[PDB]
This record gives sequence, C-alpha cells and structure tokens, in this order.
Amino acid sequence: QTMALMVSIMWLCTQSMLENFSAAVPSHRCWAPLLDNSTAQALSPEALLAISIPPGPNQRPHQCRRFRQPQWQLLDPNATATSWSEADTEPCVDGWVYDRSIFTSTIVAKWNLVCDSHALKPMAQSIYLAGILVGAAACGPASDRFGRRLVLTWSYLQMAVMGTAAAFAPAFPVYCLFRFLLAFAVAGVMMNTGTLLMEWTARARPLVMTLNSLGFSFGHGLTAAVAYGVRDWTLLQLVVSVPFFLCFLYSWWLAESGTLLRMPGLRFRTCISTLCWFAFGFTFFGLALDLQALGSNIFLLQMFIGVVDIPAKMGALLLLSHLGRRPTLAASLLLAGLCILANTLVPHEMGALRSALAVLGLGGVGAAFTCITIYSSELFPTVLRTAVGLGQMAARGGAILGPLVRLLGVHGPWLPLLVYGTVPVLSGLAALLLP
Ligand SMILES: CC(C)(Sc1ccncc1-c1ccc(C#N)c2ccccc12)C(=O)O
Repeated sequence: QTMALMVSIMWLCTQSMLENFSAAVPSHRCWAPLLDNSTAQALSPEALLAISIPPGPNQRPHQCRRFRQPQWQLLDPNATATSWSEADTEPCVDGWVYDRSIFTSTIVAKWNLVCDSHALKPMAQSIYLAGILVGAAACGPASDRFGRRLVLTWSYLQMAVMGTAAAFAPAFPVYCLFRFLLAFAVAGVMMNTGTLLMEWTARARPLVMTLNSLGFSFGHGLTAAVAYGVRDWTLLQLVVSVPFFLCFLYSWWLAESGTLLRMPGLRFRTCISTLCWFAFGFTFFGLALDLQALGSNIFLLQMFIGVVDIPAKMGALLLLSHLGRRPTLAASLLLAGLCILANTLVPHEMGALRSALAVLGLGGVGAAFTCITIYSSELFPTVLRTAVGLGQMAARGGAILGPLVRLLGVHGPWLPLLVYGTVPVLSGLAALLLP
C-alpha cells in the first residue's frame, strides 16, 4: 500500500527538517556576574547588560566578546558612547548563557555552538548530507543482494535506533556518528521507496511521483506542528522517531508468521541533467536549513511553505502534463532564481515580503525538482534511464556544498543568498537547451 510508505516519507521530511530546528541558534550572551550572579550587588538589567557586553552587529550586544572590567562609559548619559578600546575585551573566559525565548533546549546551547565556533552546525549538516550521499550508493548492492524489503525494514530499525540514541548523545562526535547512521538509513529508505514506486504501477509514473512529493511536502507541516508542540530537541527527536518503530513493526506483512562511456563528449544531455540536479540539491539544502534567517518566525515560515508547496506542485504537474517538460522547468527555475534574488535585494526590515519570497523560491525549486524527475524518465533510452541514479548522486553532491557555502557569511550575509539566487538563474538558462 502506498499509504504506509507515504507516511514514512512524511516523517522522513520531518527527520530531514529537524536539522534546522535542532540546530537553531536562539538569543545568547556570555556569562556575566552583573546578570547571572546573585541579585544582591554592590536594577535596570538592560544597563548592566550594556555596560558588561560591548555592542556588536545590528547594534546588539556581542555574543563572543565580554568586557574584562565594567565599562561605565555606557551608563553615564554625558559620556561619549562607542569609544572604548579593544584591549578591554576578553575572549569569553567564563563561557556563555542562553535565553529560552524561542527554544528551551537545542544542540547549540548544549555543546556551545556560539559564533566563536559557529562552524560546527554547518559541519554537522555536511556530515548528515554526506551520510545521505553514501547511504544511497552503499544500499544499492545491499538491496540488490539482500532484497529491498529486508533492507527497508533494517533501515527503519536503524532510523529508530539512531533517533532514540541521538537524543541521548553526550558528546559531539557521538552525535555526529549517530546522525551519519541516521542519514544512511534515511537514504536507504528513500532509495527503496524510489525503486518500489517506479515498479509499482508504471504511464502512471507522474501521478505516483506527485503523490509521493505531496506526501513529502506534508512533512513540512508535520514538523512545524511538532516543533510548535514540543520545544526540547531531545523530546522532539524522540517523538519524531517513535512512528518509525511502528513502521518497522509493519514488517513481515504485519506479523504474518550498466556503465557507459562518454569519451567523445558530454553529448549535451547528461551534463545538463547533472547541472539541474546539482542546482536543485544545492539551493534546496542551502535554503531549507537556515529558515531562521529567511523569516521572522521559523514555525510561521515552515507552515507557510508547507501550505504553499502543495498547490505549487499541483500547478507544476499541470504544466508538465499540459505544455511539456522543458519550458515549465525553465520557467520554475527562473522564477525561483528571481525570487531568491529579490529576497537578497529586499532589506531585512520587510519580513513579510522576505518570507513570501523565500516561500516562492522554495516552491519554485520544488517544482523544478518535480520537472527534472519527470524529465529524467524521457531524456535517455529505456536501458540508459543509470541516468536517474547519476542525477540523484549529482544532486546529493551538490547538496554537500550547500551548508559549506553558508560559511561564507563572514564576508556578508547576502553572499549565501546571492549564490542561492544566482545558481537557479543559470540552471534555468541552461535548462532551455534540453531536447
Ligand atoms: C538528496 C535529494 C534532494 S532527496 C532528500 C534527501 C534528504 N532529505 C530530503 C530529501 C528530499 C528533498 C526534497 C524533496 C522534494 N520535492 C524530496 C522528495 C522526496 C524524498 C526526498 C526529498 C535527492 O534525491 O536529490
């Protein structure tokens, strides 16, 4: 039944989207005796916060620097503000503290993922995406030798185990290994679902593809509701991996008891296919893992994209079945690129338009993925359509560089968004050349 796998793919989106909710960075500041010690001191907490922490970006108190001595210059109204020296700051010798405003417990507050060592979150995202990448390649021969159903049940068991274990990870490398194994199992489940849905009924390939895509997009609203319900990342991972226990228990019928040579050239087809897959994967896994910076509220943005991705994909399927594959794919790619470029150009003051443009770009890249998945079954002969596997591998490899590009934010907050807007434009400009 397609319902059982559709539910699993829905929770698979939840497990994939948990990389953004669990790695959320709430408002944090360094430990200070004027704010964290006893109230009896030798009033006005904002003044103490200002005199204890030097200002940083967006006129906010810095998150990785603290004054070695109380700077009373920010207290006297007649004093010249913004005139202290750099030597009066210390590299946070007393640690940091976290405010439980939007989130009460995350992996950032546990292992101290402050901006001083902010590379740990993109590194963990890249490790998860590498586990997704190597998961599809290794599960190929595993499903070919052991069978798709047995390895599917084993991947469900591994998903449950690594979900119940990641919530109890005491160290950062242990959590990274748990996420790697979880991503391996996720990639195995995805490959099995893909190889089963294609050979299920298919002329009915686009219908089942759109159904699976809608079941996956339901995962956005699912994880939004779960993150609005529970606020602890451990309890979140637990309740997200709980349904996979029943998914594994669904085994045994509910307790019954191809290589090619491209020496002359790229032949104008596989190069463009891999380029579009790379672009889709890169923009998707670079824009979905940083939803906190794309809108004012993470849950609101998630609900918005979850409620907009369904009619967007419906219209994408409509244009795919009504006016072809290449023109609608190029149009969706260009629309997503222009939307991300406008989101980059629009200042951070207008949050509503920013969230709308981000939702439109995500819908556009989803429509482009749907089109390139429908187009992958027609651009190659019946025996060459290895092509879909190569395209998925190229998309995963492009996703690998997704979180790594976000590290370029030290030079400017718009450069990652600039790339996320420029890549779809070139992808759509190159998509028009498809036969
Ligand atoms: C690696 C991906 C993008 S898959 C994938 C891997 C891990 N987390 C989520 C997805 C995913 C992303 C967008 C989708 C859409 N639309 C989608 C639909 C069905 C199953 C997975 C996804 C590929 O194969 O290139």
